[PDB]
Amino acid sequence: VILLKEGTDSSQGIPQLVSNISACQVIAEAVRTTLGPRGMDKLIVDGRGKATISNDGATILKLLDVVHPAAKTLVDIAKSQDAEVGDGTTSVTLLAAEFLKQVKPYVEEGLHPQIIIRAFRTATQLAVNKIKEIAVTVKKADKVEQRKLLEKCAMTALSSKLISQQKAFFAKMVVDAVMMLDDLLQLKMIGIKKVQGGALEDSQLVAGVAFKKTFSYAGFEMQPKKYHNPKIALLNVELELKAEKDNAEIRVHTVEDYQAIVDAEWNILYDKLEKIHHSGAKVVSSKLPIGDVATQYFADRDMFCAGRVPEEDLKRTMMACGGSIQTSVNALSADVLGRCQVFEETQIGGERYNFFTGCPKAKTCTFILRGGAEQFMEETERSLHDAIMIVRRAIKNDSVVAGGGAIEMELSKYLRDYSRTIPGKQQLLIGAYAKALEIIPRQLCDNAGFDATNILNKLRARHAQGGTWYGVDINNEDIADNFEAFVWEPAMVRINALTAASEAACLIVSVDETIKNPR
Amino acid sequence: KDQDRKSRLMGLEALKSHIMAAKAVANTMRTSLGPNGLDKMMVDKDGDVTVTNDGATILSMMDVDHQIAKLMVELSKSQDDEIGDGTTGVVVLAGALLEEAEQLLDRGIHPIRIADGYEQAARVAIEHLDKISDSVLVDIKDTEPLIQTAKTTLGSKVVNSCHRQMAEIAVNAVLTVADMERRDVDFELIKVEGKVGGRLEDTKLIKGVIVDKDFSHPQMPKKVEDAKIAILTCPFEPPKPKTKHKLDVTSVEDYKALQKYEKEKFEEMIQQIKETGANLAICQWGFDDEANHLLLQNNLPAVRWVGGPEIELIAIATGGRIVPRFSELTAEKLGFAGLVQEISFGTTKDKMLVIEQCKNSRAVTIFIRGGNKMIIEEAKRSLHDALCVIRNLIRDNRVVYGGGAAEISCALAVSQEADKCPTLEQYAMRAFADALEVIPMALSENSGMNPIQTMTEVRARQVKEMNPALGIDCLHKGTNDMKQQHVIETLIGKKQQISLATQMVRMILKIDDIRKPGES
Repeated sequence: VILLKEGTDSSQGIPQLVSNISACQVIAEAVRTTLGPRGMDKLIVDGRGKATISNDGATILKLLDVVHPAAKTLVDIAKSQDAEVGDGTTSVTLLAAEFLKQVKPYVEEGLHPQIIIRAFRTATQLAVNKIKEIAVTVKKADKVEQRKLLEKCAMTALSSKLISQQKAFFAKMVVDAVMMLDDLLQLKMIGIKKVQGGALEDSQLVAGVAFKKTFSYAGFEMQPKKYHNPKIALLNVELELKAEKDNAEIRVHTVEDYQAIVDAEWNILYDKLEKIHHSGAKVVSSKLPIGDVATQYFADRDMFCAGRVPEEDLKRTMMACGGSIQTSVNALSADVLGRCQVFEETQIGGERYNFFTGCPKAKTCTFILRGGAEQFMEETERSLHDAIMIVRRAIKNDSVVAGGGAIEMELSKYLRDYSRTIPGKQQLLIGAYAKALEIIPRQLCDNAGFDATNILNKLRARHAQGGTWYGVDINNEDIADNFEAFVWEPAMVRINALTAASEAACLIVSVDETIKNPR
Repeated sequence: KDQDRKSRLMGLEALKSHIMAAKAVANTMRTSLGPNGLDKMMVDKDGDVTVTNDGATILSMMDVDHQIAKLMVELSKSQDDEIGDGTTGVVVLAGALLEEAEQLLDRGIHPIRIADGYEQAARVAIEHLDKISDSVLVDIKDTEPLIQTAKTTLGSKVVNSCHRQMAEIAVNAVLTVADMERRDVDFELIKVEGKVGGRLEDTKLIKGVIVDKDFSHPQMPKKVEDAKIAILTCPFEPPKPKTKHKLDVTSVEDYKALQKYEKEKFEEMIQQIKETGANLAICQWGFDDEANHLLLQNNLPAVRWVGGPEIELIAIATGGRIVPRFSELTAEKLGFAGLVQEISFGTTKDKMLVIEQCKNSRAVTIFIRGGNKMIIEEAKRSLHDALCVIRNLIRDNRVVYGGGAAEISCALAVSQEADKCPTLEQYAMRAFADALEVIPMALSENSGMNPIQTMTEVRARQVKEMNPALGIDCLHKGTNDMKQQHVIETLIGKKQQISLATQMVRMILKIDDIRKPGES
């Protein structure tokens, strides 16, 4: 009759911590096979039936939203890693769940959780100091211009792909796209467009914002394509003759009235056309299509009009020119108008593409993909987003370490030899922390279809001989040096990966009970 | 959110489940492949009954809620603008690649490693097609062989009777919008239409914009030699709106007044024609019996009751402009056309508006007649294939011999290159050679012959008997060697057939998991 719980579900002690460790392995299992450039994809359907295919771990975790209390802890730390950096959320998730798996059999033996926290704090501090000593700063080294070093790092992620034959041309396209930007670099700045048909080497890079230009309507042989300082107009208005936005419907019995009805119908449209000409806007773009009648008035008044432009391309242009998108034509004025240096309409792709070159406020550019099908461009597109960040990070941070689990192996050897020198219960816990770092080089072998046993056994035995930079090659199956292969990652990013992994692992251990208030 | 009842599966069980759902689509269209393929009955959501073997129609009408099956439908959508022939053959080939891949999964081969073997073996098959290919129109422009080749593929459809007439129409249409020297053909400029009644031999090719509309008066000139085109949204008469009339009389004073506007506006709007200099008048609403009078003596043609969307179609081809109000009239907005004629079909009067440039224009539309709607609809997709074949014949003169001779010859080249690939992808190249053998094998089953017995003999003939490739006879003609039977398919259609099939197999094998929320 009278109880303390009355619907309250709570458990404490060892079974509470063990239940949380099993829940954290479910989160890591989903992003487990997505690690590596060659990792397999996933398919997530929403409640409305929309399919989503992405290999990025940060995107998958946002669509999951697991309601388990301990699962929300790793997801929140993963989102914090994606906002500050944008890569490594999979590495943080795997290391966080692997730390709990190694200490799982020790908790069932009666070991107190606070002692385990003491090991994760001590071993992490030794790993941070070891990385800073082994890190090497390579900038002007070997008297090579950064343009060539960034080129070899660009074709690294582009190697052994469908474009692997023409990748020598695409390697310079990634370098040229980054160099056009200012000291402020971000991935969402550079755009990528897909055009079906044509050879691979025909892919064009434009310093301005380009769009497909689906507009086929009237105004041919007019609207000059070369301007000096045109006023860029951004309007969502629909100028079509027959349209639902601008029209007039009036019925009467007097024939004389229909004369004023058809005239006032065009006069309402002319008032919106004259307002655009009054503001002095030269280049006039619109998201909604524009009819043939409005194009004739612009040709008579010497005005450029290009319609059917996507809104995303307008916003990338709005930031490029420095103008603003205004829905109504009455608010169009010099405040929302943009400017550009050189405008030209090219033949690229067989279809006219308009682009704004030399905008003072433009930090963005546009790269066009050319391939035989969509799968050629889609597989290449995912590789280009990673290729740009490789060029972006190498300039920002000069001190870098090798990827492919190369840095994970050196830390496992140093911490294993040091753990033997500390008498206490810390010897078994630090030793387990060293074997927990083996998950990074192991998952790269399984996702690549290789044999994880033969590679790790041959790789671990090689580090005993003193080789520091050796790691796993995702293309050929063998041990290889990732430093001479130019597989690099920033040192500060990898250091924050261990700190975020250990800090998230201590939170799950530090919780011995889950209190749920019944509602 | 909605974690309960969420589908969760992985490992080899999820891959075999995706292959099983994909083989259900391939086994469905495998029987309809070829001219002897069995038809599929279709019950529309409204209760209609349609029966056709067209592969592009089957995947469109089939609604499957399975995610992997929806990806197979998205493949045929892009192929219709490229091949249009082996659309059924790709799905059969895609199902053959996944069926052989199921055997390799039990051996422990990783799916990504399997997807690599197909891409490596695909480049060998594509390279082999260029060696065994042959040209036709190389270094010459001739319409005679272009008609004979496209006529063979059209014989399997409902156009079989008029098959000779349909081939000549597609030749002059593609040559009109595109020159054979540039070898660049735009399929969007070539339209297609249809109307019930008549026969299939009544199909006429017109260079220009064409809609079905008649003249305001029957005695108007049947052919217009001068080029003047007035495109307006209003007829020449007392003004009327563009939507609805709804005549409601008030008193007798207003009725007698309208009669004063009659005689005033009848002569005023017709004299505006001679003042501007127009001849053919195009307007949304037609003319009454009074307006046709004055147009008889001056020999001024006109078109009555023009549809709303059909107004913009004439201004694009003829180059004219739309004039919504009478104050905007002028000579610079007048259209241009070579000749405007009225062609009546048979005794029944269609009275279609025919606008021609008396030359080769950039816009052509094929207007197909026929006795049944299900025959005309099938005649539309049949001619759509001939438009795509001739498009590929002009863009690429090199062609290969169909009937299975191409898929069998590639199976021999890939099988020999397998021993040169010392790695685990060797097994993927062997399964790719056997999967190409399904297309020629499916043609033997639909023709009422032993699939295996016929297939094994043909493979021996391409080696022992003669080096050149030989095909399988589906129609039970005289003998093999389809080169004599004049069965030929385009080379680009073969390159995109195995390429689009390999791309989707690689896409399916890379998805090991599907996540959808459950209803709770």
